[PDB]
Amino acid sequence: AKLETVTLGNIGKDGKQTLVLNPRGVNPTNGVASLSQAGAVPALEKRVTVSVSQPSRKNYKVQVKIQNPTACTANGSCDPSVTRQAYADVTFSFTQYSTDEERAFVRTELAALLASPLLIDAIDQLNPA
Amino acid sequence: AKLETVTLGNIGKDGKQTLVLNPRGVNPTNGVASLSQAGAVPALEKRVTVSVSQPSRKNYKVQVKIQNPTACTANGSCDPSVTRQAYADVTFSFTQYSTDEERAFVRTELAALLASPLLIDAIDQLNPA
Amino acid sequence: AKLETVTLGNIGKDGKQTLVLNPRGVNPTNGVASLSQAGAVPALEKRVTVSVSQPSRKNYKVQVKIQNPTACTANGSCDPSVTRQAYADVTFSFTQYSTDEERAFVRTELAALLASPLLIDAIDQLNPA
Amino acid sequence: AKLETVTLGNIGKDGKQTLVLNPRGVNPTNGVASLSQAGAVPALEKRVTVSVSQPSRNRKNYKVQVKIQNPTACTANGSCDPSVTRQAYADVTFSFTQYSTDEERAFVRTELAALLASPLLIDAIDQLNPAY
Amino acid sequence: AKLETVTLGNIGKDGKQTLVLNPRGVNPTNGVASLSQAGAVPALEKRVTVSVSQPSRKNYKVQVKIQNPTACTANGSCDPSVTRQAYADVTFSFTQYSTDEERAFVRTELAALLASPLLIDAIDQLNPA
Amino acid sequence: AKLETVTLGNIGKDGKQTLVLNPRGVNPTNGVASLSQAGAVPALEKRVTVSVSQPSRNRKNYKVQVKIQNPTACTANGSCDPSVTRQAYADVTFSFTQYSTDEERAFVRTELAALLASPLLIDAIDQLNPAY
Repeated sequence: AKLETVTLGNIGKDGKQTLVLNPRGVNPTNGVASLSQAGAVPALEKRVTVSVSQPSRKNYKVQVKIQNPTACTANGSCDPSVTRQAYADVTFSFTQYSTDEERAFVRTELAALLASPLLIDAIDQLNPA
Repeated sequence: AKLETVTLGNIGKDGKQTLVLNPRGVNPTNGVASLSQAGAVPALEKRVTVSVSQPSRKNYKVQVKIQNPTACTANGSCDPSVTRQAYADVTFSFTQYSTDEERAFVRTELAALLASPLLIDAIDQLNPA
Repeated sequence: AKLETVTLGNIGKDGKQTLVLNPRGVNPTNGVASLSQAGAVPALEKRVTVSVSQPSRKNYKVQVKIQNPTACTANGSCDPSVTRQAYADVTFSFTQYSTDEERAFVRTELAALLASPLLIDAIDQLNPA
Repeated sequence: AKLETVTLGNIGKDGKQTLVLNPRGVNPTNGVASLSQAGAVPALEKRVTVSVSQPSRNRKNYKVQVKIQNPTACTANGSCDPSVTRQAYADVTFSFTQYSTDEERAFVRTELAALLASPLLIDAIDQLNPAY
Repeated sequence: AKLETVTLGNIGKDGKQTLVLNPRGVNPTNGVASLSQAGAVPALEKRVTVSVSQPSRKNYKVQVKIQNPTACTANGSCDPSVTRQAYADVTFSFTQYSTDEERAFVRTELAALLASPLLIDAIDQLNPA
Repeated sequence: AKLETVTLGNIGKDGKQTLVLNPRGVNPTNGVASLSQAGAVPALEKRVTVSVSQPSRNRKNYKVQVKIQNPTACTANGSCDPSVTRQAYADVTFSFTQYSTDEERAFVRTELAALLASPLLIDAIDQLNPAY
């Protein structure tokens, strides 16, 4: 669709957060759209980069990269810097004949594991299975 | 945590689906756990493979691969075969000092985009941004 | 005992089946008896091969192999062919001093697990433990 | 399924026995689950080890493999703690091609679960008489 | 048993401490379970690793390793680092015929020396005997 | 401190036991102290060997190392003097960097002295159940 201010709601371990993402245009060299938090220091922005790569491999590759840096202001300078860069990547794939449901069943599945008690115990605490 | 029957609920484009995933043991050669649908043809099972790779790169890599094949029974044989293999991949990353929140804020974020009107228009229909 | 038409009754996931096995003589090169279904295409017969190997290792090895092929007629040809070959193997073992009970307690045990809710969930659906 | 206390009932040549098997966790190095009798001497326990080996780059076939194992204790010896004299193994290694349907499996289970009670094997195991 | 939040109570030289250890899954390559403090910097976590190695040597080896790092923040940097790594190891052993009591008498013994006035004078102050 | 009769109390799975350990001198070749039960057959004694190894030119870390050892006596045999059948060892090898404070040590002692009584180990030692 058209890039708009995605108001991601109810995020965070407690589930009471917000995250607005202003659009940031489509980098035309690789078709990678981008979003970003309104945080007005553009090396400390929660970035989100969606994209779709049409067959050139014969498979659509919806690829959502998000990226959350953390700012460690304290001691010795004034402008905060980037200490930890907590990436996160999602690279779907779909054969040319992938129906409408066989896709929206991989989306909501991966959108349901990431809230199931198997992953919030395998990401929020890095406990393996 | 411990692998159990993850009863992923309310999936699918319409939002009225279920998907139970019986545990399938931890492949010890690479620490990759696995889940699978109760669908009793084990080349037609909706597979899900979580894993966590401790620092050996100095970054934890929670990597959730899911995989949904589709079965095209009709014409000419009896046992259905695998026609389309609609993959989906998620490879997080976290620096050794990644706090508890800086992780559970990348999980629920990626678990909220995949339900936001930006991706269900960029996956369910492959419309780019 | 003497090979006879073993009328295996109440088989199958539903428990309402029959399976008659006509004797098929004792292959003398290795003492391996054999049974077989009355299905009159002798490359599509549910085979069963019992045997006992006296000490030559100092341990009796009762070894029951059964074997169920499936016939996929719809092909392009007339005579059905063997597509899947669903083996199954049982190799007991008993020390020379194995009493009468210490054997008939390994038989009926293995004959009770294969009907317990631990295996008909670990064979009929390949769910591991 | 989930490992639980499998209360195997009606076992033994006479058919009047019980055998409870407490779960014993999944050895993670090879995915081999394990059960065991409540017999509280852990070198004299009737062990049972189920497992399922998913297709890897060595074979494309599921291998449900149930090993059971019954040792016998010969106390009267000269010592106090009983020892393991005879180790009456028993092995079951199924196999199923990737396309093995639900019935083509539960028909190999209950078959092998019906021979082991048919008058052909309880005369070829309980007495080691071969087939003749 | 099943890994759970072990709430180790009444620890420390004064005896008024707590230490909760969230489970951290069973590393399947070597069967070594793991616990960890809720301290949300996963290179500064009080780790505890239990394990049991079945006969492959003919002796069970219950092996409990615990490990307490200390964080020296004041440095010149922002993210604290690991200065001292105060290990501690316990490797039991038991012959295949080890009864139930002959084990729970080595546990509680070693669990009673470590509180007797012989060791809290040979660990808390490194005074030899 | 000084080796004395350590009267370890409230031991055993039931928690109602005693175990007195008379001192047994410091083997000077390696600085390994030793204790022992008053059981007056000195190949059937519950041994306990503490030691501290100061930093040498092989490692810069104190290594408090407590080995205990409980043999069991199987009299009934054919002979008169009981013999050693099972040798149920147990080992504890701490470690501490030269700058290890007083608390960072007495917090590893009482921790390891609290796990060995927590419901995670008395289910992973008294029954050898691994963690699952």
